[PDB]
Amino acid sequence: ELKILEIIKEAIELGASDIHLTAGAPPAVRIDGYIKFLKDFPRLTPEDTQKLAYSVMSEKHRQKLEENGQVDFSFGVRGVGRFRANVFYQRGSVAAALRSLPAEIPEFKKLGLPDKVLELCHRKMGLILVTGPTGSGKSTTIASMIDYINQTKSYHIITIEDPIEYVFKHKKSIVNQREVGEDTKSFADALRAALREDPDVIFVGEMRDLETVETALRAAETGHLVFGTLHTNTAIDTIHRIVDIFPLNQQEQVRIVLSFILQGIISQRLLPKIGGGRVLAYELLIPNTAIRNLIRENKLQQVYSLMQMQTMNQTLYKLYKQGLITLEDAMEASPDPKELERM
Amino acid sequence: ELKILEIIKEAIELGASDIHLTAGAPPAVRIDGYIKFLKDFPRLTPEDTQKLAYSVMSEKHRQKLEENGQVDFSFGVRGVGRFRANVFYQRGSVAAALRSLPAEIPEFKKLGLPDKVLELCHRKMGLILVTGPTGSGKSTTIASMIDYINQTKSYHIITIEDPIEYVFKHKKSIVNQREVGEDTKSFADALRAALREDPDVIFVGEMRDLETVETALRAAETGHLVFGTLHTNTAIDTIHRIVDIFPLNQQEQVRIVLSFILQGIISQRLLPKIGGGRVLAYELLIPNTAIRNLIRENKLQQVYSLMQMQTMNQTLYKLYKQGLITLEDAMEASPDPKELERM
Amino acid sequence: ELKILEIIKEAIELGASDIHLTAGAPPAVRIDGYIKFLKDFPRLTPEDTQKLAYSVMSEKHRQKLEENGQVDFSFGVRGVGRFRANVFYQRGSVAAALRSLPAEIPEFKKLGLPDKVLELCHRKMGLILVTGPTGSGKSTTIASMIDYINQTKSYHIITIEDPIEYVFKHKKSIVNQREVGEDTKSFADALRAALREDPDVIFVGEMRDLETVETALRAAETGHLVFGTLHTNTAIDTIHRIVDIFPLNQQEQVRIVLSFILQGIISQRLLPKIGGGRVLAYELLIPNTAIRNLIRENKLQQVYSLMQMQTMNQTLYKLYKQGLITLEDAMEASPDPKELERM
Ligand SMILES: Nc1ncnc2c1ncn2[C@@H]1O[C@H](COP(=O)(O)OP(=O)(O)OP(=O)(O)O)[C@@H](O)[C@H]1O
Ligand SMILES: Nc1ncnc2c1ncn2[C@@H]1O[C@H](COP(=O)(O)OP(=O)(O)OP(=O)(O)O)[C@@H](O)[C@H]1O
Ligand SMILES: Nc1ncnc2c1ncn2[C@@H]1O[C@H](COP(=O)(O)OP(=O)(O)OP(=O)(O)O)[C@@H](O)[C@H]1O
Repeated sequence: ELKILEIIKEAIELGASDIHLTAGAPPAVRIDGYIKFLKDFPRLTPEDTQKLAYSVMSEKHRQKLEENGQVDFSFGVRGVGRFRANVFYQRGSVAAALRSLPAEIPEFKKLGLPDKVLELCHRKMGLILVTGPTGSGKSTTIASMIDYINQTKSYHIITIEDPIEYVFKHKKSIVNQREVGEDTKSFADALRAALREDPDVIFVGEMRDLETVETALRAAETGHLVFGTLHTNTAIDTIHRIVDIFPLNQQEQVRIVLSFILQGIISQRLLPKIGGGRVLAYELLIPNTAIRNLIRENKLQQVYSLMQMQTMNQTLYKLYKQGLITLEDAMEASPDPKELERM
Repeated sequence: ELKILEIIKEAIELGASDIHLTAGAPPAVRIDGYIKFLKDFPRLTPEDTQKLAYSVMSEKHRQKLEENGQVDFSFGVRGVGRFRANVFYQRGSVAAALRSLPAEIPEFKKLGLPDKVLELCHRKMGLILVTGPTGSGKSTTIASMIDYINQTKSYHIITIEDPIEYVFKHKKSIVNQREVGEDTKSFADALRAALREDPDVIFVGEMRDLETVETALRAAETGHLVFGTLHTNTAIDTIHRIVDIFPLNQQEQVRIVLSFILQGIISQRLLPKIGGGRVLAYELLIPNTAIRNLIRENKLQQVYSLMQMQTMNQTLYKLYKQGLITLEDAMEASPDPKELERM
Repeated sequence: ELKILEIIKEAIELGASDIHLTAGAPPAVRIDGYIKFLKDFPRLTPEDTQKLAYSVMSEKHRQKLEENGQVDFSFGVRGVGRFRANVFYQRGSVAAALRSLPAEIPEFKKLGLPDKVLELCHRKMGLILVTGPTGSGKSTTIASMIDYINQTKSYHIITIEDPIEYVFKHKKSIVNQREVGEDTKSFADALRAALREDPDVIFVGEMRDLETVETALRAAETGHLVFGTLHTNTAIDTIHRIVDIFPLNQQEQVRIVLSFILQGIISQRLLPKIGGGRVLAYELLIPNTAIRNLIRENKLQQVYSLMQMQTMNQTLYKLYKQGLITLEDAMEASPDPKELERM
């Protein structure tokens, strides 16, 4: 009956994205974004959601769920795959939200980016930034690139994540992934340890604290290729942001350094497609002879004009002329309506 | 005799709003706002108000009432309903103030708002703000809306409250309610956990600390519909307030963000009615094509002029022309007498 | 089989720079900068990388790897040499990165610097600064100089390092090396203890905190010859930097003091050579009668012009006219292209 391992069975069996456990109701499941209660077998759950949750939690997690009202952790079931779990107290009673963790890195062509992007993965050092709002394929793009390196280079890759989304098998290189909160205390002191761990590639899950970006740039300018993720929407947004989070006492020297070490920037958005509904739009900036200097001279508004690698709106039109994204979709995604409509 | 469970019996039997326990007197009761001592059965209470209070308190509550001079907690009696209890030391002796907690969410038509409000509950993401002073129906309006969603959408609703006023049954969706101080340490780290708990709707009981509003806006602009409650009196008050509690280093960018994500604002006041005495007045602002831009350009005084959804005074006149609220009632409730009197 | 001591055997046997231990894969090895998995003997490693790592760790290290997710430590195997080890948690599982520590200080002529440098090692007191980015031979140059003193002077040398790179045998003098994190708590309170330890020569591994540079300069101006290492690229960079990290309340008095006590500055870069690939370029400034005063009068841009000891670009041309470093190599290494190309 009420066995967590069997609840999971039925969830993937129905292609569920999430499962939810709360007292009053039977086990719930999110399918296509709709919550459905799998009455199938299990009946309305007693306060012994606590019993189910526990059958999955470590001892330092159960400790934690007491010290504070919630835990965020991952667990693996050999049968199927891996799962992210947030357990918490609801109405004096125990509640849980399990998520499915991706079991397979997509092929690069599957994504939507051009092959001009893959050229970044061959650069010897510098910063590769993939940005965009939560749910625009940032983690996917990175995983595709890190695994592309993994297939082709004899490197030592190190990733610092929150949480570990996709997982890597050893191939031509040797991959180590560290989860903040489980393997290490912080992005920062993990990235600091990373400098002494002989890595070829370093991947910061997120760069939200300044101290991290400060270590992230240090690494980049010291022989490493570093992958980083922001939440910005354009490329100019990105460069402006990481600069304008430093004290303006040598914020100009950030612009100098970034301009040497910034290797490429990809900003992503997932718009609805006409087939299966899933299409990626993007801004792409791989700096060259000219671009490099404009950033040093902080002439960023004039940078946009040289961009013919490809501006965000150009990606929108290209996706429209072929016939995938609609006009208003192409318009609501657009940073500036004025550049389009002209198309 | 002196049995807490029986005292409660007699209180609802007389339709009491509160019951009060203190040493010198017999158990007291608030009926229609007047304190009456139910001599009925129980006699003048000994210092063993402590005995009664305890028969209702958890162990971490009795601990707390020692560590500090008071506790605030909720407890449920299957017989009738749920009760909020504040226990504290009076004159070296134990005292208690129990409140009745609402056992049934009202129908939306019962309230007083138009059906234009219910359209908010269908919005995919953004901020729904219900404001007003304590005792203007904020919690009621929200409960009516969250339960309306609950009846019609297959969502996962999460509320973070202080305390949990109304309680929800699972219906078409799956509802989780977390009480700050019992299930979680803070609004903020509960709202932070909320982001990882796969919710469709998030409800912040109160947004008094900036850090909360900062997370609340983040959630809103990241795919969630978020319900929030202030203490402001007008809609312009509201927008001005949440903006002017951010450091003015990017306080202008709050105005930009709010204008994209602010879905509707309802400000409420409960004026005396001629029948049973209970009528709601309100200001309603659902932004559209034009309004959106005025807020970005911080032209808020000119926003008022476009409002014909409905200004606070228009609600007052409408309630008067029909014959419910008196002239001075309509005047003392009014933000500006000058707009009315002209009616 | 799986014996750490034997894994090491095979690594030096193949002339490895690093060895890497992680669960999924067999023991890895970096040869010529390429990761190769030595399937030779050991098979795919179980989570009992933990077993191997432990056979090398002290008790306060194994404690540490628990308190925090990683340790950085050194260990010695009589058979071959010494090894730097960073152990850390990867995917809930134990991972390790061992480095080879240099077993023999090079002859000074082997380096690339002129004999004008060795004259510094005979100075009675002052500051000798070797600078450059990680991997430009800073530690080598110092070790060559300290050991040169060791062979010829009856001194008491003290070094404070992070970690102890090269190790010294007692010769004509008596050498003491202290590792920050193992023998002492900090560079600073080690340098502070150094003042009371009767040393002739003091060597600060790194001078990143101001408090250190403040003690480092104190020592210099108090009878000691002090060796220090920065990350700057030019000599003017160096002097400007250490000055501009003091509060400008008496930052001018730093310029006065530095100008008395700065004995020499060497800034290094390792460019690719045509033979074995390994050649050193450098900027050299040994102040004299005139130079001393220019620094007091902060006329540093005019200092460059008097430099005919030798400017960075002059070193580049000299290495090119002989035929070692290529034009673009000489150009990309150059601080200013404009000075060269004229050659
Ligand atoms: N380029 C793409 N085209 C179509 N679908 C994609 C693409 N990238 C990702 N997806 C899908 O969309 C969902 C969200 O992707 P992903 O998690 O990579 O984005 P993200 O939220 O920016 O990353 P993160 O996990 O760091 O927040 C996933 O289920 C993924 O399979
Ligand atoms: N629209 C309304 N019309 C008439 N009576 C109402 C209305 N809304 C609430 N009431 C009644 O008035 C009292 C106060 O309502 P409520 O507690 O919702 O207001 P509030 O104090 O603003 O909310 P909160 O509990 O967050 O302070 C309740 O007893 C409720 O039944
Ligand atoms: N002058 C030189 N010429 C050729 N090779 C050198 C020279 N100096 C050092 N090397 C080699 O280059 C590598 C890096 O040298 P070293 O570690 O001294 O530089 P560094 O990184 O500046 O010092 P540190 O250990 O303080 O970071 C070593 O393997 C060393 O053998």
